[PDB]
Amino acid sequence: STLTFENMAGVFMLVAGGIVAGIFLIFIEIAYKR
Amino acid sequence: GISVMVSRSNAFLEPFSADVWVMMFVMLLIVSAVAVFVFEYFSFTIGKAIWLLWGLVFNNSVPVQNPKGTTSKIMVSVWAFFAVIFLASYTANLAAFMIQEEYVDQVSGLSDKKFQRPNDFSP
Repeated sequence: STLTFENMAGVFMLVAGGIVAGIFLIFIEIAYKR
Repeated sequence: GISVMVSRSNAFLEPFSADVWVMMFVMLLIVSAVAVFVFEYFSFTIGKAIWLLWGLVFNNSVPVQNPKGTTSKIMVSVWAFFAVIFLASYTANLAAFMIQEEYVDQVSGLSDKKFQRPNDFSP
């Protein structure tokens, strides 16, 4: 004797976390619409 | 002993490695499926919506449509700043390899083929 996922590994969880959190806000718009 | 004296000499994937390039390939399928799935519920898509979400990866001023929706474009805003931090990381490591630059050299010793080849080896 070239990094790794590192910070991106938690980004995908944030990316995936946004997807599941997306459906949370979907009904919020529906809630005010009704 | 005995040595040889010489002068001094005068690859996009060479920085980093092949490990990185097998990741965003997943994001290509994932981001494409996410936009259609959200749009499918409320009810473009493959024809046009694929242009914007892949186009977001590159900070370019191409004139493209902006999909509407009070919550439809909320996640893409979250998806938006992933690229800038990615590209800033994707360019910072490049300068490190210039710090880690090696010397290519030409020969390895008296036993090298170049020394052992009088002719038939270019000039």
